[PDB]
Amino acid sequence: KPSDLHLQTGYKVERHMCDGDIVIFMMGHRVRILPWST
Amino acid sequence: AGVSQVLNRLTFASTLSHLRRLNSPIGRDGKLAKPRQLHNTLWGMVCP
Amino acid sequence: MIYICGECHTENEIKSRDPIRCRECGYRIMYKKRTKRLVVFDAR
Amino acid sequence: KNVTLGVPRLKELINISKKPKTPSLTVFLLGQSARDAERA
Amino acid sequence: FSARTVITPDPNLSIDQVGVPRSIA
Amino acid sequence: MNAPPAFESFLLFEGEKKITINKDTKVPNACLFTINKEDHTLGNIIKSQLLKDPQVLFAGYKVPHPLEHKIIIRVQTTPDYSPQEAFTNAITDLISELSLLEERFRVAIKDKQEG
Amino acid sequence: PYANQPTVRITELTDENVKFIIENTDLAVANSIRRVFIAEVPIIAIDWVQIDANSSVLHDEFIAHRLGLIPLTSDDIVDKLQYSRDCTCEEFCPECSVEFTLDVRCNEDQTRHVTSRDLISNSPRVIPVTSDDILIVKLRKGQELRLRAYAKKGFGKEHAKWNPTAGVAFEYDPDNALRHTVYPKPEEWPKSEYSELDEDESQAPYDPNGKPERFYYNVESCGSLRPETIVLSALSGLKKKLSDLQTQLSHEIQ
Amino acid sequence: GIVQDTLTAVRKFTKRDVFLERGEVMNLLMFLSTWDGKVPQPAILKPRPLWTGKQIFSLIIPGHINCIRTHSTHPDDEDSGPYKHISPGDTKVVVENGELIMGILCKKSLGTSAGSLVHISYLEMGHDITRLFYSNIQTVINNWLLIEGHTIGIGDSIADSKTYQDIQNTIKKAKQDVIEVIEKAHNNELEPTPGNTLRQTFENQVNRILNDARDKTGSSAQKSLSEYNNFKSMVVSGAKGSKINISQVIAVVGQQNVEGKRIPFGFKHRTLPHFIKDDYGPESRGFVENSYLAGLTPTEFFFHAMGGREGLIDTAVKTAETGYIQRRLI
Amino acid sequence: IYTDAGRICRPLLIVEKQKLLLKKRHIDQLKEREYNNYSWQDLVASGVVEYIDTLEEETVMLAMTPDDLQEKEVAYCSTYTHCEIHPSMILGVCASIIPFPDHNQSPRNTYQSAMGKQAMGVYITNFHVRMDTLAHVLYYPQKPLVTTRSMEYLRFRELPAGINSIVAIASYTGYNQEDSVIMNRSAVDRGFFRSVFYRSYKEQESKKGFDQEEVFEKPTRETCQGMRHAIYDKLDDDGLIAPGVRVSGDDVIIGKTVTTKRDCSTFLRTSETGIVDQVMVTLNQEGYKFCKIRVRSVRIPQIGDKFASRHGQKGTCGIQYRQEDMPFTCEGITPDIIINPHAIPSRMTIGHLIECLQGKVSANKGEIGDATPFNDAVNVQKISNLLSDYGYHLRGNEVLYNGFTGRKITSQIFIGPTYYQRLKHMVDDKIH
Amino acid sequence: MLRSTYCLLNGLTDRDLCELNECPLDPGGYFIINGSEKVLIAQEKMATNTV
Amino acid sequence: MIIPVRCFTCGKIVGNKWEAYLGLLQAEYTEGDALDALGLKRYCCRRMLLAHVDLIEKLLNYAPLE
Amino acid sequence: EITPDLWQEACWIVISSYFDEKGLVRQQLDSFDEFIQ
Ligand SMILES: [Zn+2]
Ligand SMILES: [Zn+2]
Repeated sequence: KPSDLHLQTGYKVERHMCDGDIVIFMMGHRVRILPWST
Repeated sequence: AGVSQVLNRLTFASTLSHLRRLNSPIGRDGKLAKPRQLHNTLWGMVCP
Repeated sequence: MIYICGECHTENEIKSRDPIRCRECGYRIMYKKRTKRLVVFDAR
Repeated sequence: KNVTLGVPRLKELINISKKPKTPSLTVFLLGQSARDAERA
Repeated sequence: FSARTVITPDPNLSIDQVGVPRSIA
Repeated sequence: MNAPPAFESFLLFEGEKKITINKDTKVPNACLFTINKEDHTLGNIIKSQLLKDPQVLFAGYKVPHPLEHKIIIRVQTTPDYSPQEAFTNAITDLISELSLLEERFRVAIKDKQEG
Repeated sequence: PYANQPTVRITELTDENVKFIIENTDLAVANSIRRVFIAEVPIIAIDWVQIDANSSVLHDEFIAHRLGLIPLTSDDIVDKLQYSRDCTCEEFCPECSVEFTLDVRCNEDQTRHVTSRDLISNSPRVIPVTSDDILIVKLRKGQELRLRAYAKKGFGKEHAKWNPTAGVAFEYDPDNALRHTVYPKPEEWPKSEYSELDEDESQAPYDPNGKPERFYYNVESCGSLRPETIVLSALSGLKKKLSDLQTQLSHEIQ
Repeated sequence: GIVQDTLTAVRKFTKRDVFLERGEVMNLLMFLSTWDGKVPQPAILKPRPLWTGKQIFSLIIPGHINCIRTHSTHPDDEDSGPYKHISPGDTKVVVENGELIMGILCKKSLGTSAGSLVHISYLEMGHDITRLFYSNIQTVINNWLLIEGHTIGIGDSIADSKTYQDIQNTIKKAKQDVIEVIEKAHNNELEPTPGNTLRQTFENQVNRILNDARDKTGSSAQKSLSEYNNFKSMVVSGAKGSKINISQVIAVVGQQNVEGKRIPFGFKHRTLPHFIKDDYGPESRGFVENSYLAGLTPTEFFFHAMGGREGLIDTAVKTAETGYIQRRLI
Repeated sequence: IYTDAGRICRPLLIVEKQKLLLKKRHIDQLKEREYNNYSWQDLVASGVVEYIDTLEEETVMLAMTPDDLQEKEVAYCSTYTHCEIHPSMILGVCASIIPFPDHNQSPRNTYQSAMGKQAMGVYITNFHVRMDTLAHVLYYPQKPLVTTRSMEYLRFRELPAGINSIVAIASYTGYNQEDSVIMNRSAVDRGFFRSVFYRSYKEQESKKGFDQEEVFEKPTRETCQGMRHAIYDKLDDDGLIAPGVRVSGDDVIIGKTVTTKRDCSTFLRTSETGIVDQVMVTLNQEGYKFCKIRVRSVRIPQIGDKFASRHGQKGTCGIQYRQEDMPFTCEGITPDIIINPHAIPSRMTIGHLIECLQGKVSANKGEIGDATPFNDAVNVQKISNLLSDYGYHLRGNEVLYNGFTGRKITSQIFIGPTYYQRLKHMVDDKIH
Repeated sequence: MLRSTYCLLNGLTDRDLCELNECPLDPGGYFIINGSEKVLIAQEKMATNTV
Repeated sequence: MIIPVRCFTCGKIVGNKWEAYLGLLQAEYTEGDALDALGLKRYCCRRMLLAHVDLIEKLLNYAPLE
Repeated sequence: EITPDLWQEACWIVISSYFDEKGLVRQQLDSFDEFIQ
């Protein structure tokens, strides 16, 4: 989509979970992305 | 049901241990006894 | 398409619309003759 | 005396089972019956 | 809603963090 | 999958600088050198050489997380000496020691082979 | 404030072993030397396998893995090869890699040991350490193994197949004069081979003004790199890591 | 979360002998997140600058907490006599002004409890402050344990010949005492204690003798654990295992019970075909008189499997009943 | 008197009066069991071994050992009528793997009995022709260095399931917290606990109805296409993939079209990036075309994979340090596994420490140690007095150095070779 | 049932068990039913004919 | 299946000592002497030959596919 | 004559001879042979 990629205020971009996101497994944690598979 | 299970082929010991397996039923006779316990009479004849 | 008889190991050209059956052996189990598309391993 | 405790007693309390397995009754003696064992 | 991965220990995280693989993320 | 290629424990990616210096603000004359793609090999010798300077009041290093490949070295000197110079002199004196060690080992070899 | 002046005394030098002693150096320098022996001496090892025929009983990655662990005599070529990421050739070239081939087929009726003497190399100086042979696979009549391989340069920090040592013994202060280890009962403990104690004494008397000096090494070799060359390349590689760090730092201060 | 990993270690870190050097201390201060950049003055300036475990811990402790716990092995005859504020064994904890003055920490002082320095921290200092206090304990202790190391091996499970003779004689006394009780019963000199039976009288008397034997062996073993022993390290900080586990590892596994009673007569009048009919001795009915280091004889092994399957069944039934009760309440 | 079917029984030596009937000549004739035709049945038929069942077993008076039980002493019983052959024949197949099981607590013998059925290994010798779904094959299995005598008959020296690790019981960096272990990354690069994972996919070319015949054919952009999905280019023209191609996630294996043709092609089970191992083509009972395709995936131990000892507690791998980060010995012996000390006490597995001690003696002596349960010719004192002959601390401790800073560790670490199993679980099976 | 008296693998030596691509260590004692290998678990029950 | 190159712990090549180990065991040397004769000193390396099960010798009994 | 101290090897010759003849799935096989015969 070379045409659709422009953003202006009010849009909801659905990004990828990154460092600092808050998830829950009922207590909640801050995501930190680590390099292996667990 | 529960007779005729698929043979377990993860290890050789898993296989050999599947072909020497017993099955105490939990039907009416499992309702009257203590079938989950190790009885004195299992000595030498079932693995404790 | 060359398949390989699983009993006498002779390769034979079984193209589809033909039952799987080894010529001169009549065995009904055939293996598919490893590809020639080259695949690279890192020796790790 | 043998009283039920732990989880079976906890669930016969959480329920109001009118037939507890061991419905005991602790009795305290008031007069001279309390010190003297024969009147007890 | 993740791929139910294993949980291993990590004493270098703060007790309020979770370490998430780059494939779950 | 999520397996980091084995070469990214020692190979800088674009824009990593291999070293950054942050002045530590809790105390005077303290710096915090973050070195990318290093481990205890290069951290521990620099620390133990800094701890040899009489004008270094604190030298320490840490690998923040073992799965990330970087160290932090905190230095704190006396006011008439900056931690940048203490770091530089540590590296220079390590280089000098290993040069000496290399030539001493060449001579010891060439004598053991009864040259 | 300055550099210490270490001294080396070599106790033993064979084709597979250097026993030496470093004196008057920090424990951290001696441990970083040990650490570089293991993990940052470049070596040549097969890192790209392509199997053109494999009828063996071991799958293709089994064989590629075994081939990665055959030590190739990289005595004087590792300083001349390039890391494949430094070289300009597309995938491989005679500047960054060495090409091996294997082409074995069992026609007889006895099992055919495909050993490392069957890995033939295009460059006559880096070869498997065959100068018995390392068994790659065993074949049966009618089975084949035909592959191409490329050996590149790396170090044991990347993969253990580039680790040239096969066991670095390192030890300081044999008779415990520094109490870096506290023995619950000091007499149950076997005396180190470097002790200077008599047979009745079990532990040197505590040294309060002492620091670890005199580190004893024993660097064995996996055959690939001639153990004194392991040590010289470790010293040069440590010094080069430090000097490159010094350049980056001298550039960051200004 | 303060798991066994950094509870045994914090009991060893805060002992009175932990003198850290300058490089070790700087290494540890790299892992304090709440450190103000100031290196404390050494406890020992001359001859060698030499910090202490309690100094670096008092650097971990947040704010200006005040607390007075009492380490697990505190002699109770100490508070009365002299040395009450001196404590020769370093068993009284006094965190005064945010600063460990004396006393070895453990889980009694660092768990969550009444007192429990972490609790007083949560109450007084806050709630993120105690998060930092947890994580700091963990990191600086993990790294000091890189310097110090902890292990468990054989020889931790082995006791000196004095304690072996003590435990063997305790067991032999229990044997001959059950033997004389059995001879009483067999000659009718046993009179039923008021209320239950003569069989239950005999049963209670024997179970009493044998449980006293097991507990005396367990105590006489744990009293011989050296300070250099790592099972003592495990237990006195309450970090891992119970002292009964170590008792069985070192002293005696003891009497095995199936449904509260000794091993049942499962053949006709005997517990196994190896015993004589009507054998009430301790060997016959399930008394394992070997530790796990000496190993169980073939019948002890079986009685132990019998009596340890009850644990496996009790576990499952308890988890089921407990989940039920919890859901009903909730 | 019973001649029923289903009475479980077991053989027992006969003791006439107080002497075994098994004389020395029966043993001399059984030693030469080949080229003699003297077998078990010539021992049964000689009236020297009996089969006793569970209710005939209540009239008998067993002895455990001849050497002790029927010797004159202060009399306990002097009317013994049978004798145990060996008291360790009371254990099953999966509990005959546990070494020194009379030193563990029975919950641990039960846990291990359950986990000896999950250890990978070689499961059968002809796995090269068997297209099971889900086979797991270790690269380099090893027979145990401390082994039961009841394992000679379970064929556990020939299809063994595990590798003798060097295990240090030490708190190293906290990544072995409760049951986790720290693995050597260099050992893992050298082949340690590597595994192969095979999966078979079958599909048949059923022509059930008159129309709507399923057929194997390369779909992609051939002719009369339907709902062709992601990728269909590795198939050969017969719609089957060929052995030796690398298949990735959501990649097509069998090109089946159910005829204006719909596609019902077979894809890999939600990602794994294996290599197609074997493609066999045949006909089922109905005479329809039938195809089984086995793909192969190598599995190198990772941060999630679960490993367990023979003494019943299993743990993930917390972290993997390379060889230079591991605590070394004054010989350069870095452990393969570092396990947590605070696991051992709570589980009564002294058998784990005795297995390490006996395994150290066996690796140095050049033997393979006897962990048979009720031995009495194997103490811990006898193992220690042999370990102190190869120049080690008699209790298996060893001065380890810190791999990060090079400094000795103040307390001596307990290290030695223990047989470890790679449990079938791992983590490649959850992230796909 | 495999390797029972009526199987084709009953007395075969370990060589001719390998010429059929069968493992000489495979214990037998299972059925090959529609490709699957089935084990008949031994079901225990109360003894008949006794009071 | 087949002898590993490279002792797992230390990295010393044991993969050319299997046929020598077998040849020295059939010439009646105890295993502790066969392992000292191949120069395997550390017990980490001696368990690589001591505890190896040669399964490629049993997989070479099944005839190849071709 | 009797076996006094050679027991622990006599013990295991008698067990080896058991498992040489029977094996470990002997109950399965003997049961099916009885059925089918
Ligand atoms: Zn033919
Ligand atoms: Zn080794």
